[PDB]
Amino acid sequence: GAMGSMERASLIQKAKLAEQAERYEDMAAFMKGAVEKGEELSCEERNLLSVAYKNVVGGQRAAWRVLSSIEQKSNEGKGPEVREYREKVETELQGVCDTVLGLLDSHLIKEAGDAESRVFYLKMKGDYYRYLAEVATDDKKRIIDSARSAYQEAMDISKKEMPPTNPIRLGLALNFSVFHYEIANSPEEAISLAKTTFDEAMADLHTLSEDSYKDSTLIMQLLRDNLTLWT
Amino acid sequence: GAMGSMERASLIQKAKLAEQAERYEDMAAFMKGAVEKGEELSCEERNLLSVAYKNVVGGQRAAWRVLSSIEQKSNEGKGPEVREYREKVETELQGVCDTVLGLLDSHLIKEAGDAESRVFYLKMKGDYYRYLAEVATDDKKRIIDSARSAYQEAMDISKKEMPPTNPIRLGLALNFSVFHYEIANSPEEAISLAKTTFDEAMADLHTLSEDSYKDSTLIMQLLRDNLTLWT
Amino acid sequence: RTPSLPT
Amino acid sequence: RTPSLPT
Repeated sequence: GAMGSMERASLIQKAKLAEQAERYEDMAAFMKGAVEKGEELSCEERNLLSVAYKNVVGGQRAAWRVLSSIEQKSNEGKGPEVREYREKVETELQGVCDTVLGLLDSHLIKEAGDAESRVFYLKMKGDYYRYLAEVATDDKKRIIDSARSAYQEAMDISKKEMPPTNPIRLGLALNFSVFHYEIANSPEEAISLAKTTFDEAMADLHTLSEDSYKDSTLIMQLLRDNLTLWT
Repeated sequence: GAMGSMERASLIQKAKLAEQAERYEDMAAFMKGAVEKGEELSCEERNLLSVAYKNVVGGQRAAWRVLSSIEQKSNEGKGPEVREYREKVETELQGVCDTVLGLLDSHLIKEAGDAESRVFYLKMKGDYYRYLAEVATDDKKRIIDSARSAYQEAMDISKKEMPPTNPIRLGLALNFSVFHYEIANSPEEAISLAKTTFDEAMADLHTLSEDSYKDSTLIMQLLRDNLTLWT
Repeated sequence: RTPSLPT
Repeated sequence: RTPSLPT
């Protein structure tokens, strides 16, 4: 529980209903319950897990950035309320990251043998350590290196086992490049990774169906957008 | 508690922070705590109470409508999941309405002596009974009449004590007209109320400052929009 | 849904 | 905030 008494199929069905209703907290709770049934997740189910928690922590991060900005302005010679409330949101955010990292560690990653499932989960692990790094203040260094390590393992597998146009490989590369730029203070590594990823994908588009082409080029455009921003 | 240990001023300060961060569930919890301190609410504080819960129940109603539509399509010769989840959202929604109605009854309305505070709270009471009516299936008739009664008392006071351009009076009239159209199956009453409200406000604009004019005409435009929709 | 008064 | 990958 609290999802322990519901059928796995019903949890998945309700996660999809929650997505339609834009009820992402519910969606995440349903997907947590589905994961905790102990069976591996399908491709579509992995996407549902990603969508649910990404939206939840997305709201929390946006709120945290608002409050952090206000707190920063408050400094530079009122009361403790701004800091308290930022800490409240921060704690809640960390709790969600810890929850997702918990699911990945118990036991999604260890049972994921196929390249695309394994890369998917390791990319997710990198992301949630990155979100923890965004608010960390030297616990921070170990957090950053945990993000790096997860991204790196995912990169190694994806380069060996997936085509350069694979959307999971592309999405991993885009986020690892964002990690380099935003977290690791390595803009040159960020730019290099983004460019090589984009160029290697470009060269492989000719192999793709119209639908696969659409999928890949969409993410390539986001890579390009970041490069334009960075240079 | 859980807001019992926090200063009233800190709760108000954090409600405003939560609004900036678009954290409306938090905002509502903070405002509930502030109300439960037992002191009357200022004009600005009443607005915060309205904003917080309106956004919370707004999300719930939107979700309920999505799920209800799906459930309706499912009928007309699967499983119980759609109905279950719609019921879950419905129960949560009713809980929020009951919470707000509880604050109004214990003891906001009874201590509100000034016309604009009293009308504000009675308008709110009408709204939350209306939201209960939207999902009610004959409990429904008493719910509808509770909405009507609250709106009616607010109308009586507002007509006697407030100018026809007062935004609170205008907003009450707009929502009571929506109640007539959407809930009470009385479109002609809805149209009549909207038109008389609009015309009587028009005739009083000449008395207003530029800023008051702006406030009033904004709501008059929403009245007009509804009339255009209805006719 | 006829729009009600926002805020 | 450099945009990360949506979804």
